[PDB]
Amino acid sequence: DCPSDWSSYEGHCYKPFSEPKNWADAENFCTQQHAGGHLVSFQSSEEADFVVKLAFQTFGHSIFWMGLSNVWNQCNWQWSNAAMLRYKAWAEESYCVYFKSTNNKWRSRACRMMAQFVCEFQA
Amino acid sequence: DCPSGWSSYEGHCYKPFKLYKTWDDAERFCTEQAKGGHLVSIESAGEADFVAQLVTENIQNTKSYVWIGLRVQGKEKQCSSEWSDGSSVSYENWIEAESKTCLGLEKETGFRKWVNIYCGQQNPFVCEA
Ligand SMILES: [Ca+2]
Ligand SMILES: [Ca+2]
Repeated sequence: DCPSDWSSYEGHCYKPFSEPKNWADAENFCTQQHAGGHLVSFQSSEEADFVVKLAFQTFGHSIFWMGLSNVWNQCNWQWSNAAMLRYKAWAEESYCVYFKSTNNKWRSRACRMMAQFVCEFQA
Repeated sequence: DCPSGWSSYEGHCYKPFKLYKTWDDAERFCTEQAKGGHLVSIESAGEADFVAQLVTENIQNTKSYVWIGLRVQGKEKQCSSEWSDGSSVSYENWIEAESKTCLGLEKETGFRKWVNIYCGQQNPFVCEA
């Protein structure tokens, strides 16, 4: 059963917010929303759809964060001449996945930016 | 001193090409342009300023990126093992254009910065030998 402010799906509680916060902060914020809170993790298409229909009906149309960050940061990066990554000139330090109320698609925005978000916990 | 049309900087030759190819294709195209050729590798500050002067002085005629040799040599559309709650990320629905795994350069940033871009793009490039 979930707080009166949360929506229930398969033994989990999802609640979307509207205070644009960076990735780290929006993930900070979620742990303080309920014992075991964190940003939204989509373990499936069904769960992901439910969350999408949910963010829609509420705030109608905007971009929400998700439980993925430092996505490509630990990928194996090397130049095509076989050289290792040493010098750096990245325009953005890290990327964070985020979705938007229109569809269940994973997008990527620089982490240190701002967007809405959906928090979740279980039971 | 380099072949006709290549520019030199610290014992290497560079050639800006105004062909719109995918990363995979601009890379294959560079190997077959000189002995041991590849897409430019920016491994130093001076080297980067030089590639920027070059790209600016040569490519800048139709708004876009300029490929560079850096790429996640792998098949992971993302490489972050888990979600914030500590679960394994094993379900996906990425927009392909949205997994920005190849890098580029651009005028917006005076061709001095690496921008995460979609590998299926078709942009010019700089080869190096
Ligand atoms: Ca989940
Ligand atoms: Ca080089």
